[PDB]
Amino acid sequence: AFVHYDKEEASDVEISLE
Amino acid sequence: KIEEGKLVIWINGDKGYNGLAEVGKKFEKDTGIKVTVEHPDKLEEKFPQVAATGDGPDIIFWAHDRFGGYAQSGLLAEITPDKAFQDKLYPFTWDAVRYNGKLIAYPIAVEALSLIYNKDLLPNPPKTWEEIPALDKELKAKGKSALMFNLQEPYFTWPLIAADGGYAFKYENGKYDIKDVGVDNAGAKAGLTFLVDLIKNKHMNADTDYSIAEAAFNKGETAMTINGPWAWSNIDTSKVNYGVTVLPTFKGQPSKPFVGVLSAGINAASPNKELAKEFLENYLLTDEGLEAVNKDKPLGAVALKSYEEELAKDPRIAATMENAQKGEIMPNIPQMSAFWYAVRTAVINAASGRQTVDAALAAAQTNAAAEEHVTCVQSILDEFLQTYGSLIPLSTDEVVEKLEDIFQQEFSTPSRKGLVLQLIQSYQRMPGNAMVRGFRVAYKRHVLTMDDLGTLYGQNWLNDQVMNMYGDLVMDTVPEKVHFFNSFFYDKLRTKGYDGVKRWTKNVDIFNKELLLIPIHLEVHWSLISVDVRRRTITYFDSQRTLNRRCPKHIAKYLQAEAVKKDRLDFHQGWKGYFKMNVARQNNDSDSGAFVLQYCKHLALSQPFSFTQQDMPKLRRQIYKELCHCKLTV
Ligand SMILES: OC[C@H]1O[C@H](O[C@H]2[C@H](O)[C@@H](O)[C@@H](O[C@H]3[C@H](O)[C@@H](O)[C@@H](O[C@H]4[C@H](O)[C@@H](O)[C@@H](O)O[C@@H]4CO)O[C@@H]3CO)O[C@@H]2CO)[C@H](O)[C@@H](O)[C@@H]1O
Ligand code: NA
Repeated sequence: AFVHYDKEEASDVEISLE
Repeated sequence: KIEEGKLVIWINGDKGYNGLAEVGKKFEKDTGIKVTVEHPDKLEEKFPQVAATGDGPDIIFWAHDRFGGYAQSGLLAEITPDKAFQDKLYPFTWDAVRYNGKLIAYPIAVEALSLIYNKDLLPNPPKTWEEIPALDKELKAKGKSALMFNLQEPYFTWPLIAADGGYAFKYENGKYDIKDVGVDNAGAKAGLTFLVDLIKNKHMNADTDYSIAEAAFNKGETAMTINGPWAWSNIDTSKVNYGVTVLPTFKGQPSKPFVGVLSAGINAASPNKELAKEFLENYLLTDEGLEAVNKDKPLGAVALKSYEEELAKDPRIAATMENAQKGEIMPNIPQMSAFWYAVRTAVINAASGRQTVDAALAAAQTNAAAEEHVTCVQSILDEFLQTYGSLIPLSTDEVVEKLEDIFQQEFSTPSRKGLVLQLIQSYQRMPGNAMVRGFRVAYKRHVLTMDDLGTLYGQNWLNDQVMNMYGDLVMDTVPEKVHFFNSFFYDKLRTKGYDGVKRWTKNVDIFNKELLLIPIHLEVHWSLISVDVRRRTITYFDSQRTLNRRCPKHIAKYLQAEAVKKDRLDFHQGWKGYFKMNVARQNNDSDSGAFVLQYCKHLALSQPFSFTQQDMPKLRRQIYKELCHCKLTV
């Protein structure tokens, strides 16, 4: 499970811990 | 650095340092200023290395030949005495301390080797070198030897070399020609061959040093020796009744001893320059002060005319001056040091049988005339290899700046910086100058060899050992706020859950820390996890802007489990995951480990900082250096 991010978002990206 | 209000002096151990200390005590009784007198071994080599950085002594004592090298490097401050004071000393002593028109030290006294003999064994001592062998057969029969003297320093063996025409630098039309060197002409060959013949005839021992010879002569076990005025006091105390006489003549020509002028220079980084002026001019260079030093261990022919005229009536001083006139005064040019080194090796090897006379002098000939800048670059890169093990972390600008310091010339103009680069490249191309065999770095349990430091070169993949030690350095830089898990943690936690790492933190309560750093090594790519304990956030850093979704989930399960098993349930909840945005991003596939280490460093230190893929060659060098220092770069 990997995800590439094309651009640089403004603030950090919140992600799931569950 | 150098303390203000105190004078600190360096002078060699064979001089009257206790006698000088009496002079310093009077200085302290009349001015309240403590005066410390030290005699470090190898002080002449030390003074450059420390005076460059501001440390070192206020006053430096040595024969004048060294001071050229110091003035060349801006280490000596200019002497400014009255014309009245300058008249007090013999002019040709001020000559010895003048480098390119400036005065760089105060002259003190004049030194020359003479022949010291035991009057009772040898009432009439030989006038020529050539008759000594038979004399030694005559005395060895009686049970004792003919001659013994220091064969480990070339100052003692030089007069024989120079007798039949050996010399250091041709002195024609006012200047010294440093390309014209006389250490392998047939006169010098003649002198040294006679010497080594004495070694092969068992008339002298090749291992004799200063201490051995002094004990031999003062115990009455040998009838002759060669030394300067400083020796005389220790013979006054011995069994021996001795005289001081002209050195023997080799091939009908006088032995030419190199004549030194004991000189007191002043450190240019000294905050006490005026104090040293007062001490040298009005306490040391008086009849009284020179008397003190002379009584501990004699100075010889002092520069102060008034006291010299009172000492000159001494037959021993007269003998030393005779030998001085027949010799040649030492140069004071910076090449003199390189000359002395070259000869020391040549004599030692020739008498030890490891080299011929012709080959040892062949070596010394080339070294004494070697280009100064080339030998300096050689020394700089050799020291760098001893310190860091390789030239991987070497910056060309670094070498350029060191040379600018040493020779007080520019080196950054293109024509010159290019010559420095070419010299560096030639050094690198020689064998053995690539890396140090068995080079090691040891920080706590960690150990790095050159196989580990090598992964920082170019675009190599950093290995586990480098990463883990550098993490421990980051943690120990702020250890009450940071804890660092090594790379093996994650693979265990991923495979066997909390039970595979349940004993990881031995006694560490991670929940009293502010930041936990966890590298993530998958195949060849390095990532990073950053836990802000206070804000209860798990955050994933990837230099390729790719999230590993399962990694922070593993970390979160671990953190809750640790809060349970450590009775820290106030940290059990609230955790949120984040994928870090707005950090550096690699374009190749091979700098990932370095990105991660820099991330860690500037998370821990919390200082304004940015870097990029294009900063990686610099930072790789920096990481290498920090590792060898076992200290980060603030
Ligand atoms: O690595 C080899 C040795 O290196 C060091 O010795 C060096 C010195 O640093 C150099 O300066 C030079 O020494 C000269 C010296 O400059 C010169 O004055 C004269 O020394 C006399 C001196 O006039 C007198 O005052 C008294 O002290 O006796 C001295 C004789 O020993 O001659 C010196 C050379 O004989 O070269 C030497 C190398 O030969 C370092 O000191 C050593 O420990 C080291 O082994
Ligand atoms: Na002494």
